[PDB]
Amino acid sequence: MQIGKIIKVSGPLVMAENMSEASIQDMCLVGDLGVIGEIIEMRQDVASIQVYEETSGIGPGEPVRSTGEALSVELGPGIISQMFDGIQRPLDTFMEVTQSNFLGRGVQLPALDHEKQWWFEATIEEGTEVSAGDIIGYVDETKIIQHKIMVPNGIKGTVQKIESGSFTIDDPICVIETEQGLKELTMMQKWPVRRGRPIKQKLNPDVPMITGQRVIDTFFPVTKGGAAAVPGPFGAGKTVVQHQIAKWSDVDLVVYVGCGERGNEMTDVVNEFPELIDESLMERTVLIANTSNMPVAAREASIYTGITIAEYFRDMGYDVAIMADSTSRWAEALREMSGRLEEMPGDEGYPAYLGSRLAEYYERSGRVIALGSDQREGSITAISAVSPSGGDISEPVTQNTLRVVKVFWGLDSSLAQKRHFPSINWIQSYSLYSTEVGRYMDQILQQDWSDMVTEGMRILQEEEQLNEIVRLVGIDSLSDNDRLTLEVAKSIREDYLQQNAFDDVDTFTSREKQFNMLKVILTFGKEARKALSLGAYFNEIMEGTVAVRERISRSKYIPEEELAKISSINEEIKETIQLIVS
Amino acid sequence: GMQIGKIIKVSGPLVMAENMSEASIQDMCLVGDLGVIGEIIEMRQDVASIQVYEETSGIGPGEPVRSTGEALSVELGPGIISQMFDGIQRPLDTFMEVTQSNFLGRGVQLPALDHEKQWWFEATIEEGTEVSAGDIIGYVDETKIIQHKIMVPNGIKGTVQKIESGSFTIDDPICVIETEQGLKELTMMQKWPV
Amino acid sequence: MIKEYRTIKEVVGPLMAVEKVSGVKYEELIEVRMQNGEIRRGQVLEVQEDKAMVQIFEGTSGINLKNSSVRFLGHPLQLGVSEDMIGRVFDGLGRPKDNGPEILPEKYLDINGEVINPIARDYPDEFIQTGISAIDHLNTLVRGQKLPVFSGSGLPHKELAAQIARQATVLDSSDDFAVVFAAIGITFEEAEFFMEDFRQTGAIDRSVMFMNLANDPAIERIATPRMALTAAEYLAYEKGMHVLVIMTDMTNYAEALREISAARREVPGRRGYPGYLYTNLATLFERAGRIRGLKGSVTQIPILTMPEDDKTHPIPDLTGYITEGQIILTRELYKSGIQPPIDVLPSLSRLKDKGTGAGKTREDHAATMNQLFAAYAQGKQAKELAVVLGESALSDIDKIYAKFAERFENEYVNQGFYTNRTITETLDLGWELLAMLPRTELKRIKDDLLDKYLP
Amino acid sequence: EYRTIKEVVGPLMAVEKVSGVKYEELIEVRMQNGEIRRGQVLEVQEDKAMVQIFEGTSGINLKNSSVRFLGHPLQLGVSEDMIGRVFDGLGRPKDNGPEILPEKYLDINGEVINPIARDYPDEFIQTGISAIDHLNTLVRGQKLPVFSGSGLPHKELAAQIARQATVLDSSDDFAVVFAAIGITFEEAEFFMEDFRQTGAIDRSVMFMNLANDPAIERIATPRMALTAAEYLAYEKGMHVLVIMTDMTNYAEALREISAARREVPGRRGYPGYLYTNLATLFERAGRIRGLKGSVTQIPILTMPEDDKTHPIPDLTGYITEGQIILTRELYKSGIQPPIDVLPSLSRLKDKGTGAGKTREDHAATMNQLFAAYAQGKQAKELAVVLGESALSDIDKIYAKFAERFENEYVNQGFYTNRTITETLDLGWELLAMLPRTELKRIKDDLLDKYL
Ligand SMILES: Nc1ncnc2c1ncn2[C@@H]1O[C@H](COP(=O)(O)OP(=O)(O)NP(=O)(O)O)[C@@H](O)[C@H]1O
Ligand SMILES: [Mg+2]
Repeated sequence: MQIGKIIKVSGPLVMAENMSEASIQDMCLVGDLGVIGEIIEMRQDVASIQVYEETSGIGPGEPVRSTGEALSVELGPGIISQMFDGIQRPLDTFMEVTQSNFLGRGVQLPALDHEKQWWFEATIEEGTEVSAGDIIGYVDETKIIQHKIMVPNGIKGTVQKIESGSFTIDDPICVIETEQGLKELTMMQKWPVRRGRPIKQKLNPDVPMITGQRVIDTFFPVTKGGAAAVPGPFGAGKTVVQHQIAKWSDVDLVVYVGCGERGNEMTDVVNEFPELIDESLMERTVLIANTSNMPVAAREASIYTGITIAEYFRDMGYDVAIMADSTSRWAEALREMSGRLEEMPGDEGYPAYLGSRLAEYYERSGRVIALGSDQREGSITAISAVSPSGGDISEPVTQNTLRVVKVFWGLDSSLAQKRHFPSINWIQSYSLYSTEVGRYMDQILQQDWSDMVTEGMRILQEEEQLNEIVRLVGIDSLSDNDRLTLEVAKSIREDYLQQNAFDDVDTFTSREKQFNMLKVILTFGKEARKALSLGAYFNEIMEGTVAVRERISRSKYIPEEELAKISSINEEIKETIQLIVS
Repeated sequence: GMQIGKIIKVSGPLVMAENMSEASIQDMCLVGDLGVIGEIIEMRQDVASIQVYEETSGIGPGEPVRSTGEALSVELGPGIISQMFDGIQRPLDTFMEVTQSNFLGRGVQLPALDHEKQWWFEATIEEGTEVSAGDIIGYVDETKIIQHKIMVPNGIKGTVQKIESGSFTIDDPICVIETEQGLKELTMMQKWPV
Repeated sequence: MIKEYRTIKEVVGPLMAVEKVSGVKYEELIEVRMQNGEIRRGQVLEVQEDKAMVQIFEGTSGINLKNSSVRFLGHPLQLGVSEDMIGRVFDGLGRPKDNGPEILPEKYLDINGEVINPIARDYPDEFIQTGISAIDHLNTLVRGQKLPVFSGSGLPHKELAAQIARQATVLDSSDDFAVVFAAIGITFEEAEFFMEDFRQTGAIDRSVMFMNLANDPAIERIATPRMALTAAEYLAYEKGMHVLVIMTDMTNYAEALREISAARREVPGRRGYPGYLYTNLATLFERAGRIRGLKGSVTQIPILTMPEDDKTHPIPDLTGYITEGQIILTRELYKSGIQPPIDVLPSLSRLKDKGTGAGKTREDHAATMNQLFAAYAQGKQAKELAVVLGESALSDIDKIYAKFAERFENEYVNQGFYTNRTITETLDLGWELLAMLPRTELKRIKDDLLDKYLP
Repeated sequence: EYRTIKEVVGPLMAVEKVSGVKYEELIEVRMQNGEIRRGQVLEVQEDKAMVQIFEGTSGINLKNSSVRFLGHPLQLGVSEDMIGRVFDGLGRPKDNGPEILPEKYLDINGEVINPIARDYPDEFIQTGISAIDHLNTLVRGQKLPVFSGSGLPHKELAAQIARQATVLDSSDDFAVVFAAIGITFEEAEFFMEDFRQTGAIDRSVMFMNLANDPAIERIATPRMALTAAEYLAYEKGMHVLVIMTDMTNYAEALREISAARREVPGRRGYPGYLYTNLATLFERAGRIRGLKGSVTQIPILTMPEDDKTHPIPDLTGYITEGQIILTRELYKSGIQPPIDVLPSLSRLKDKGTGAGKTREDHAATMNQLFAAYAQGKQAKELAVVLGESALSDIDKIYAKFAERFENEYVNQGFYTNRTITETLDLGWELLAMLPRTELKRIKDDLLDKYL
């Protein structure tokens, strides 16, 4: 009922007097055009508002209406398979309602389709005591994802009336006897993006995600419910890494949040994903797009709407991977507002609470027991891109992220230039899940995987040690043992580490295939090592193993249907080298 | 001497007090009810900006600021030798005894030297002798090794009117001098800014 | 009626403060009437209570505050657009510069433009054959891409730019390119170079030019690329043309933003650059591409000189984080006589996959491209060692890799600015270089492909 | 119940017409819906106080909210019943067990110990890690930090030290006070499960602060934990070992509050007063003359970008008595714990070693292993630069020694508890690779006794 009056407009920052009735963090309609804003500060009756839309053409004296509610998302059927903007406005519907290929302003649009008919299957009996998280039933949203209707947080009581049928997301499908009195439920619940959805219990993520990317799964694996960062300079391949995981990982659901990035990248995903399989890929995918030239403040909104959508599906008992690409733009949006508010910056200009903001986001990710008597397990795996200026990772966003994640995939511009992809620095990168994952892999493959991987890294680390001294005098004077070492390291780098996303076969590797390739590589180093100790010469061994070493090199190209063509290289290694000694 | 003001702001190590016009720059002061150490860095009209060197936790506006009247100084006299001090000359041994505690309690103020102790002061100068800064008027055998000579402090020029050997504390008058400003009393100790 | 106020309170640098106003909007276009009748345009940066803070594009030289007035025109700065712009030369603010007639705008467009709905975009994948091997093969340009040139002062970026505009074409089509040229703070001799080449080739008669030169006011440059992109987006999506946009030099643009940023005394970022430099730049570079159902396109080739030749400098850094790759020129290659002096290793194209291959270029495009990079990166390291430690300090095969990097630079990348190679000529030459190497080295190429193409 | 909230700026709040308010005094916000949020005073002025709310500020209507000034700071209710219990950094329970019957409430800042009141560290502490026990000995009342990095296993190391820490031939048992400062749930759960799993909890008191907990709580955590330790040590007479990770997270929170008050950073973006702040914390450790018990500190910190020049490790190094350094070079070859002996140092090792405390041969072997390892690494380099052939046979041995020393001595595994005697014996075993002619830093007296 109270109407504010704009007193100041400056970029995405607007100030309105006569706001005493409103609350911090309330959404607002701003100006004559009613653009979507948020109150972030109140000094007496004056609200500082950050606008999620463009402010050109707005000025002092125009009205402000506070909606009395915090930035929320609509959660219900019709959510999967859609591209939303940062404040959850559906982009396909926007185009048709506004009749434009371009993005307009002040136009209110419901997140989901409220006219659509879904078939709701009730799976609960009348007169069951329920509370938050209990699944009263489900809608088949896609052929693969079953959308479970859960009692919203806050509601405790006894199912009075329920039945199956065709309904919109507005129709009441259940009535509950509560202490406050009868409440009716629809298939949709609203959640504030800045609150973490509650859970029964947080768990330790112990199951490794399959990315199918050899370097990640072997040396720096992420588990389901874990958090990883990919900091890298421009053009290093952060985006492509995230596309690969969206495409190939064995999560149930993928939420891809394009935060301050390229428009084309998003149109690539909507267009390419329906043509892929894992059953279409788009059918397990949600897209929030707030591109680089869309409103700055909407970058924050997008990160938050994505994780909240992810949590919603987590509660249903699903495994969810969330890609934020990139979190630097979100931080940089915070840097823009901070500067406009004339706050005292932390390092590099970012607000001092930068770290705490990041920690809130990541702490929302993870493997959990969701609320409800069922005690379902669900995971959220966070994969974040970081875009440090000049590729320098002493910067705050990378540094603060490294303190709250457990996986670091540091990309190297020097590896990208020689087209070594993914351009992960095997020396610099790490995974805290490495030890637990080794165990899980040993059990599954029924081989000593842990040991292979340790020797792999041990060799890579020796290569590094050597190359330091080498780049100033080496090679000519190197011992045969060490010459061999450089060759095994070279085989790892080229034959195993290097993998091209765009090759039909090399785009994905199964564990059965990864294990076989690495065995073949280490078997070479082992058998060659034993030959040197019997009196053979490096040069003898290399000249005598040209054909077999070509096979090892091309095993990345062997089809999954033909793994014997790889594991059979192991016999050829042993025979060939056994022969050379005599 | 001691000057009392009132705290108007507390912000971490920074305290601001008003009604400090009798205070000067670089003066040491005791901050708050508690009395933790501070130094006056700035002065605006009657408002002093004070750097506080101990925890200001639990200090608020309305509480006093007591000004020492001077900048950091040392007490110089019999009782100095063989003592262990901290950087602002807080006597560690005396802390233990008076305090009966193992801590350098904050807000606890103790003179660097024993002002209660008896010293035999052997006068070696004669009445009617003209004197200026540095002249030895007597000595005290302070330790088993060192003889503590009692010098006319800087800023004093005159003639010795009365002086006697005997047992005094470092606060007792031990000599009378005829300055240009009439008669002045000397004791066995002098203060100097560090 | 327009709003005019005679209450200028403050004239400090490029900034003016007007007080006792009402009805003023953020971004509103303004005209200052000086005491002598001279008119200077501007833009509202900030509006609060009864005050507005405006930036004057034409500078504030010679103003008497008391006797000048400000008009607030009731709208943002716009370009009066017309297909009749084609063939005309304009200044940095879109006003005719060439003594020609008109124009009667078909309409006015706000120069900020609007963001293309990502659902509404077509993904760009039509290969443009520039005729330059170092681009078409290794850093492929596609219609609708933003592909900048990173350069340095004293380097021939303008020679390269002209070559590309001159030879660029899609295959299996007779489409041509309309060119929008935006000069931003560049010299007469540089601007006259493009002019001379556009006249020579006749491309002048399908070009629109927005010219801000080194003698024009600096603040005007903040407006200039936006005029040019408004013209280009209009030509493409409203008049259905394929548009090539060349803007140079973007470093001058960012210098202007800093000037205003500094004058406003905003919180500075790195080096005094504003916190919104990334965002500001993206509002230019993301105005490129293609839209579903509309036959035109906007392909952007921005040019910048990297200060101190330092690619980590905020201008190239952020620019690189926005655009779809970059073509880098290096002083080393230039002095060695390589033309164009493109350093392929740090150069990139992000849109090369879907635009090349069978049915677009040839089925061996990507394999050879990857292979060449591998051999070049390694060969280049080997060549440099040999310069330091002597050829004798090199292995038998690294000696070969080094000779490869010489042939690659001297023959392949160095073609000259008047040489137009078909992709087929380029791919074939690539093989001739790769044949220098033993079959075992060529790990990046599958056996199927080697059998077929390798001599 | 002042109904006078003038401003909300982010999580900061301006409260007007208040009197008698102190710096760092706790507050309560009663919102218009009745919700209660707690806060602390960050700045106080004649007419106003600046407060920070812990739960943040969203949804508060200024004119309809009220603030109450509690009249006190953060205080810890000490009791001997906290042993075997888990708290958050504010000292509220997180273990779902019975409530704490407090003997009293204490301020958490503590006090500076009069130097002439301190006692010299006398006792050896058996961490069970050879790399520490032998070459960088930890002594009761020392402040010996661990300098680590992101992705480095200080988690495991901290847990191990906490399981294995013991004094020898004392039947007296170590109380272990463990503080986690701004660490992830996953890290905090690992520590809690480890303590429960091995029964280490029965000796321990845990203060568990998480990364999404407020910055103010995060700054409180170490002080809560040290107050508890000083209570157990100097009131209960216990011998206390205090383990705190990650100290870099604490400095991070200090910055956050520092900016809130618009204070310009000192070196490298950190408050001028960081040294006073860190010193104040770390010096709350040691022995006091005439008092039975002691506090021993092991603060753990990550050095950003592996930079020992960084203000945190650099300023910490001046305050503490040595440092144990983990390196990724070692970690990537699988050395567990990846401790680099060469840059590591204990400043008080001598006071804890030799006849009567460990064994007579301790110091001499430490000095020898230290040199032989240095020589071994040099020999390794020589191998690369001049080649196999230029190596003396005596040189090849040093090479093999440095290899075995990393692989067998330093690499004991995160679950292997070595007695001092096993460590000493293994060293000798390793030294035995060399000729007697080479062991120049050991008296022949000892060569003949131990081989
Ligand atoms: N795994 C890969 N396989 C094949 N090509 C790759 C791979 N990763 C990167 N590339 C190439 O490098 C280009 C850049 O990758 P991209 O993910 O867009 O970099 P980025 O780090 O996200 N840049 P920015 O978004 O500016 O920070 C891609 O277009 C590919 O051409
Ligand atoms: Mg990217």
